[PDB]
Amino acid sequence: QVRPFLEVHERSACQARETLVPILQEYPDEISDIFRPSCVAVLRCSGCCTDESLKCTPVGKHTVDIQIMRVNPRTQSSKMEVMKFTEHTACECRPRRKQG
Amino acid sequence: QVRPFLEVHERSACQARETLVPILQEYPDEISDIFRPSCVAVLRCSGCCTDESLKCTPVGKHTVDIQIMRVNPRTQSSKMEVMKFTEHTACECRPRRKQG
Repeated sequence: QVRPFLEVHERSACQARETLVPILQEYPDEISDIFRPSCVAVLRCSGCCTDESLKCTPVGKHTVDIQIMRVNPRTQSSKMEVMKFTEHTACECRPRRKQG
Repeated sequence: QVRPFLEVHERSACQARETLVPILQEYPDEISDIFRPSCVAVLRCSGCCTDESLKCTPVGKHTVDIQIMRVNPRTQSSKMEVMKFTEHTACECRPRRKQG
């Protein structure tokens, strides 16, 4: 079956969808420890804007608390903790202004 | 509500999930025309492997046919066509052998 154009276009459009977020990406300062999992799946804005120069960007967001395991790299001891991650609730195709 | 560890781990695990695939990525030779949408959403393997050195890779796949609009960049004339895309059906955390 050929997937209809409207359906194809609808799914690739800029919107919030499940996205993998490395803990190190959300928290650049967490450079020493081991985390399990090393990334989390939360909703983030993504899609190919009709105007190819625009970026799918969040215009709405909230925070979600996730249980993560922190592992001490030297002793290998594990400990559970709650870690906050930004989740996108609304998205729009926006221009990326030229900085500088 | 804090999302439980098991649920967190389950979603970030290597598995097939909705992924944006630019038409130019699937077809590197399609360098001249304009496509609407410019990318499609199909299932692809992604996730953070428990062993951080391993890559989430497909071990099963099939092809899906999608309706895409091809636009002539000089005349701006549109035409619908069916375009094939690889979709991943099974995934595994596999080693990335050092080439060379």
